[PDB]
Amino acid sequence: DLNKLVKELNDLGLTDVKEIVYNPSYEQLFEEETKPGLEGFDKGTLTTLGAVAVDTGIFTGRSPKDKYIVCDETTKDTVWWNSEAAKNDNKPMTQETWKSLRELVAKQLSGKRLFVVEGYCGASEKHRIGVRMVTEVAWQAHFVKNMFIRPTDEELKNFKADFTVLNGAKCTNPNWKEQGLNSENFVAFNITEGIQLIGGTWYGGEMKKGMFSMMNYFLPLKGVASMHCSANVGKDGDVAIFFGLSGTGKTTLSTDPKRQLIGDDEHGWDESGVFNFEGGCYAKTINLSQENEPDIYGAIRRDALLENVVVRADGSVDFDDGSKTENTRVSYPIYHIDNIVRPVSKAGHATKVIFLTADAFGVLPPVSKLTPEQTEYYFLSGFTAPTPTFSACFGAAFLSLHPIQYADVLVERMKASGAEAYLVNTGWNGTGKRISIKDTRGIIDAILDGSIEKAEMGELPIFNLAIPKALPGVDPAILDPRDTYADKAQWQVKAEDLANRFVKNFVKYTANPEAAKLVGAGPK
Ligand SMILES: *SC[C@@H](O)[C@H](O)CS(=O)(=O)[O-]
Ligand SMILES: [Mn+2]
Repeated sequence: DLNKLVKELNDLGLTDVKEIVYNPSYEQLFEEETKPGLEGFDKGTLTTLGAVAVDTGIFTGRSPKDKYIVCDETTKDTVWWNSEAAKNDNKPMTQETWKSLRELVAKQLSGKRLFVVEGYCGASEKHRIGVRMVTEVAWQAHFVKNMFIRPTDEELKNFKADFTVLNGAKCTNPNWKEQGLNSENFVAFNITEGIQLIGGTWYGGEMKKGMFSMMNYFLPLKGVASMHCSANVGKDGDVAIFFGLSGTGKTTLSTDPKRQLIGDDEHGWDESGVFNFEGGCYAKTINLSQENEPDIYGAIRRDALLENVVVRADGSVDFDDGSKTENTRVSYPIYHIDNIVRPVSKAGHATKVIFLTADAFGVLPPVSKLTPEQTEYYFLSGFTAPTPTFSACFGAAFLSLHPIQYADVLVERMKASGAEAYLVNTGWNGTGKRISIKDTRGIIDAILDGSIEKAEMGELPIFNLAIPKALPGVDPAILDPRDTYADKAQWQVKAEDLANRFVKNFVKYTANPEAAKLVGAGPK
């Protein structure tokens, strides 16, 4: 089977291929990462935790300015290209420049020992993409073994590489200026050929988010939702999905001993149900505490891969040290976490969709039940905060299609399963402080158990949001945010301000005529 592999690599441009370490075991990868003689960023370091640690150099996070998608007959009219109307990272690359870069990476990966790992992006039998990653660095192969779904031996016998990632991190492009690119580095995608090239950056995330961006292209075009969310399932099979930017409490509210975790970051929703795209977790570790983060900490053992953490002379890890970067990370296969769905990360249809937001303006209700149109409007807005952040579809950096396409397919799936969407503000109110964890958990409990659907509803002005008048165990005095203000004028002025920010933010999305129709569902 290696012969067929070498041939396929040869067809991509790689020549003089030496030994290929094909789908190595975790034990083999561990030894490869720590063998004597490794130089540069290839080198893994042994830690007191039994987990290997590596560094990534210059790039310790994604490089959106270096992201490109090839402009061709397939993508011309389908990709949500960057434009003056709405700036984004989908920058067009000519076929000529792509050819030059593919040849450059193929040359970088020629004449040497290679690691090749095959895995699936998507737990769905019908919508998964078979990913093959080729690298000259063992730990990069380990990252892919962790983050994508690990095929069974039977599945590998019939494995089809729908997308190939050629990782040429050691390679940089000195022709960039003349080619009109951003820098000597590049993270490029050719949708027609099914290839992602990585040059110059060693950040692990480029591999994970590259395929996420590709799932975000292929799935919605086939009517399958592609989402940046977490998802869990209850004892009775009830599925809920949670959306929310950093600081909204997504991780905590998605954690429940009574519910199994489907996934924490990337999911699809097809005719059968909700499925994780990934086979592992890529978690932030800065200031990580065993007491504060027991689950993540316990997963950091052999087979986890630490990235950019400070490792002392004795092998101990100083998780509080952000000297290399504040974005320290660790990746690990999902089974390093206990309360998860097994042996495949998927379940049935979602019936509860929760949009979390931390409103620093103290205007939005702790919980609102949205209409279908509002669900699309607030999904496109992706608001959280007072300094506001608006990230379309809670994942602007990975949107290969227009935000409205993700919103439309999400609502179509919701309509088919009778799902309801709720906007939950885990942020502030008239008290000047954030809502209590007791009240937010009570709110999430009422959404999951359906009691919110039995509540009498009122309506908040300006945003025209349906709000419950009472929920089991939740303080009724906070449900209408106006009630937490002694002077309802403070609310009024801040609401008009926040409303204005939503309306101004939305203009750029109106460049798409379908999204333009949603203005009426937004605040007035
Ligand atoms: S960036 C790729 C480039 O460094 C290339 O591998 C150099 S060569 O092997 O001398 O052609
Ligand atoms: Mn993410």
